[PDB]
Amino acid sequence: DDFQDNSPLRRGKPSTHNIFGSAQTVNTATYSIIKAIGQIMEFSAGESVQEVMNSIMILFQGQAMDLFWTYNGHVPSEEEYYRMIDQKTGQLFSIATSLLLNAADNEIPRTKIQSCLHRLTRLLGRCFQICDDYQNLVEDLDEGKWSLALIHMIHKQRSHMALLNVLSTGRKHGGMTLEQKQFVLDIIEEEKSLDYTRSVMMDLHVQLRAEIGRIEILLDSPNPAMRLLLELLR
Amino acid sequence: HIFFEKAVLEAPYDYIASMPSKGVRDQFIDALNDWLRVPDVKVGKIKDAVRVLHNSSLLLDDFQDNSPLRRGKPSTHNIFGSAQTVNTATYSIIKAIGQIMEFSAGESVQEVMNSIMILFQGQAMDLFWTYNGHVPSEEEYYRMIDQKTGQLFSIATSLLLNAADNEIPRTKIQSCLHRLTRLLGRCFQICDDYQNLVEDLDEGKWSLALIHMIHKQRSHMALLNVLSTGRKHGGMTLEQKQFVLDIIEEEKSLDYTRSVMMDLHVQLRAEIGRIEILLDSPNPAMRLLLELLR
Amino acid sequence: HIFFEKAVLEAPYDYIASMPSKGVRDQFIDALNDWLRVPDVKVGKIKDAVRVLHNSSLLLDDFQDNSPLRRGKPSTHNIFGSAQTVNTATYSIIKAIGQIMEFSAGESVQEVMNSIMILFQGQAMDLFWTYNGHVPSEEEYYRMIDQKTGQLFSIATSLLLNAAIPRTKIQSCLHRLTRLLGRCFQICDDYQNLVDLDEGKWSLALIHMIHKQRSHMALLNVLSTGRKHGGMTLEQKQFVLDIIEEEKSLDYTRSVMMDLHVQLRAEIGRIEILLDSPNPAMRLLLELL
Repeated sequence: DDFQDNSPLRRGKPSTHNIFGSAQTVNTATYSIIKAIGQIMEFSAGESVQEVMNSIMILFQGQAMDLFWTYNGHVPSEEEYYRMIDQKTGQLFSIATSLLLNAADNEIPRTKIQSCLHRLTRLLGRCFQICDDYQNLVEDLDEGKWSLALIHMIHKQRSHMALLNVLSTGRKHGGMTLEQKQFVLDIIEEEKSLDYTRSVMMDLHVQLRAEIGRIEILLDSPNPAMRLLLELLR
Repeated sequence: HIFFEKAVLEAPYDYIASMPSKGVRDQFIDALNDWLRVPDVKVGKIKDAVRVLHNSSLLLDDFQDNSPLRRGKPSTHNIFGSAQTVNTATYSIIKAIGQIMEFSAGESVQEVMNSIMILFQGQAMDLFWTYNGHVPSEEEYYRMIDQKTGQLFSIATSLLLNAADNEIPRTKIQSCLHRLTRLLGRCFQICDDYQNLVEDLDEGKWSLALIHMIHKQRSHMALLNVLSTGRKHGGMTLEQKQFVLDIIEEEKSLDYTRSVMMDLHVQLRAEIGRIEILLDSPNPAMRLLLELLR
Repeated sequence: HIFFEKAVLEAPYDYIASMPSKGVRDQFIDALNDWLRVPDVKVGKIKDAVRVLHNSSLLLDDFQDNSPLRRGKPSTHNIFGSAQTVNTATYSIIKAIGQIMEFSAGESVQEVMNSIMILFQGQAMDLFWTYNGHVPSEEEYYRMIDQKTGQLFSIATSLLLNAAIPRTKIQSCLHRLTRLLGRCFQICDDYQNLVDLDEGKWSLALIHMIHKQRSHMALLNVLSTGRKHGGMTLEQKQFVLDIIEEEKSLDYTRSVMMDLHVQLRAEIGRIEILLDSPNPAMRLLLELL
């Protein structure tokens, strides 16, 4: 990712692209994925592990959509964006859940809990991206990508034209500016766009709390560990 | 000295005033005259008014659509500089509005101002697509083409038809004439595209072939992805341009625009034949005019 | 549908409207109604028409000198491209004409049309003397300023006498005040910008240094041997600096402003005695400076 979405310094270390060269990092990454498939296969093959490889092939369809929009400039929808994020981030949590169940108690039914667990994973995976947005928009990503704020305004008739033409200057010139980004940041704060994502976050929490309570009655005990992860969002 | 002031402003417009345009608008006007039969005193100024608008739009295009040369001689942009050419074009239009108001004032000319404002809505769509990359539809392309070229012929007919020389009740003649005018303007664009693709204008514009092909599942992805590199680099390459030209020759693109051209001809001739039976005599000018459009 | 195609034409014009306009032409017109006393239903209309003309002119101007940032926000050149800005500026001026061609006025079509063509002559010259570096003279600078700035107020006044009880023995004594007021602004507006590279930014405090007969010929050649070989030298950067400071050209501009006033306060008085009605408004325009 830090090669396809050419990025600068990240968290104190330079991007792996500039150190070992572009051609070398690609080959090292493709090798490690195949190594991981072999470990996964090893531990178990009964119960059909043709659904743990069939669920990795999708993680590459997801990123392909994103690199086509950022390239060909096609504006996203709102429902279409939810699918793109589901394929890319949520599927990794789904793998972890789909392997634990395959060998847990060998006694529990689980028949009526398979669908329930997948419902929990989806909402948590979707949440972690929309919440991550708030930290990026308090910039440096206006070079092609599509946050939730930007998708809300370009669908609101007012000021839709202005921003669409501004971002177009970017992909033609390779980077927006240091001043125009202040213009784009100033538009967002006026129509209260950074307040429409906030009104969605407070909604998704009520869903997760309800979901666990539905699991908390299906032969289960408290989880002061699960309920301690959501507490770290003020 | 006023002789100097009036000649530094008008200097650029004189550079394309004398170029051999070889236009057809003049030939088109003298052919309707066989029907309308208006006094010669008029038929002079109208050519001298519709010509001002055409040359003015030309100055504004060879700047918007950045080109280095047009034919032989250099572009008006490179000679007089960018800043002057815009002001010279903007001023020249104001003369044309006055030269029209000069005589036509009875029949409510507010329908000759409502027919100029649209010629700028048309190019605004064009400069919005080529810039923001939005792919066109099929109906949107035909609608845009009417706004830009065909509306200029619309001015010509509405000024010719102001002289009801003791005849022409126009009760049955208003609508019928307009469809004849519309079809020829639409034709005079697509026909240029077929001669143009027998390249060098892949810097942004949207021909009929590209809009027809990107709606056929084969190579739909390929063509879309190649064009995006262009507006990012400002011109494709000498190599990448060969790829699109060979796709055209394989998916049989140069044969579907031909199959649309022959459709409008049979329709317009039917319209002229319907005009030739409505208390009128032969018009060997129109029936010889169609051959001068390739 | 159609609303889409309509909002691309009017996108740049609606963007320059949101700027913080200075707002002087909209008070000077309100002051003349004391004498003429035209109906309100027209005063609002005439103001709207003159407003679009000035905003449509400037869009061409701020582009005729490529500047990424004019004031606060980015320049229209760097948001909607360049081809879009020109093709919407052109549409706007034509639209203003059509609003004058209606009930606004019936017979004086040539009157308002001619005062629009002139506005472009005074602007073609500005572009010419900039493109060829041929610095102007004071005798022609006053021509340009009256042909480019005053030719806006003139239209505002010639339409206000077409609605309004006096007679035609007044209009000859109103155009004088306009051209004086129009000229005085450009010099004062330029003054505020003052209180190096050239690239066509004239003013009264700059055309006076190249013609001060003391050191005239010596200066006229410091500029050359330059722009086509390099920006400047290392002692010339101080040379051009200290030469202008000596005679303090900046105070000769002060003197010229003090003369229009003593003529101005006597120009309202002439009409002030023609029509037996005071003017508590023309006196308040002077609070601008």
